[PDB]
Amino acid sequence: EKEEEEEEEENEEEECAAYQCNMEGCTMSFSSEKQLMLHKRNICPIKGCGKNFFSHKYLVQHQRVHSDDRPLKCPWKGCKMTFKWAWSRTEHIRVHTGARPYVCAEPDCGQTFRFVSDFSRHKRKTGHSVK
Amino acid sequence: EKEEEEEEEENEEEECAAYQCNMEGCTMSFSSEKQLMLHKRNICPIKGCGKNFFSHKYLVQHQRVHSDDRPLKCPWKGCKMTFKWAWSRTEHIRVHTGARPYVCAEPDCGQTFRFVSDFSRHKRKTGHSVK
DNA sequence: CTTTCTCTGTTTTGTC
DNA sequence: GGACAAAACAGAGAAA
DNA sequence: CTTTCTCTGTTTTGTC
DNA sequence: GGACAAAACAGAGAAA
Ligand SMILES: [Zn+2]
Ligand SMILES: [Zn+2]
Ligand SMILES: [Zn+2]
Ligand SMILES: [Zn+2]
Ligand SMILES: [Zn+2]
Ligand SMILES: [Zn+2]
Ligand SMILES: [Zn+2]
Ligand SMILES: [Zn+2]
Repeated sequence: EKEEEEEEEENEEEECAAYQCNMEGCTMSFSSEKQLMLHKRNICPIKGCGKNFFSHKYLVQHQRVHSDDRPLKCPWKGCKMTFKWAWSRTEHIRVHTGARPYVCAEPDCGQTFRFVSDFSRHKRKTGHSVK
Repeated sequence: EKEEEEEEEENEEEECAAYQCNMEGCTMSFSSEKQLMLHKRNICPIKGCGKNFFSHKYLVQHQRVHSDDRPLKCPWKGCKMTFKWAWSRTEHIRVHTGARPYVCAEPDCGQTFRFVSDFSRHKRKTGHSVK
């Protein structure tokens, strides 16, 4: 009874693998009943992933980590950098412009930061600009 | 009512965050009720991960991807390579030895392979040594 | 340990 | 209040 | 598209 | 048959 697939039928009810999803405008189809069952409950079925997600709409957006293509480009002349995610692009451009948009509001401290993660870390460590 | 933490008490029942796990010999403690609740049901609570797992015992072994340390070493003289996982080390050593342990059993084909993933792919594409 | 920078799951903001 | 999509955050974490 | 090689969640194997 | 840990697999996927 144990085999590679669920194409040969068991004594159950109307089987032939599975395909399409719905979930209010989900236009994507897994190639298995187990895969679409996971997709339906906000889990990435791709082998090796298996991540839970809060939003079903993001589960579709998540799939780009599994694709090898990088649509977003850096617009600076000699710069070949590419991205899958908009935020990476936004912060990367600062490397060219030199900008340091984040400014600690705590009055003693006057530190500026280029990237938000450095800014979040400064506040988490010092307690500046917090509460 | 919405805040950073669950240290200030609500009107519920015996609260003060959470800590230790059990699950038959799980000697690891999350620093939150939400984190340990996820751990208990085979989900990695670390932020950005959120992967489901089949075995609870592996959930502990999984945590090494989040640590930056690489205990396993390559024993060849000038080779600085290091690993977190035993299988990576085993297959990597073949680069030095030259070995090609995988041999297609299909009679016409006589192809050898160094790494198991190349061997699995050959069989999946050709249907050699399958069924 | 540091600094610099990218990745990505969730939260916040902006427009209707 | 509600969509819903765009942007931003807040970590994780790779590289030097 | 290719080849070469590493990562890691699950399965298989080996020892008791 | 059952532990349980060690090894191996089977993809994914990064690099050239
Ligand atoms: Zn869907
Ligand atoms: Zn995924
Ligand atoms: Zn650039
Ligand atoms: Zn400050
Ligand atoms: Zn546990
Ligand atoms: Zn994890
Ligand atoms: Zn080596
Ligand atoms: Zn073959």
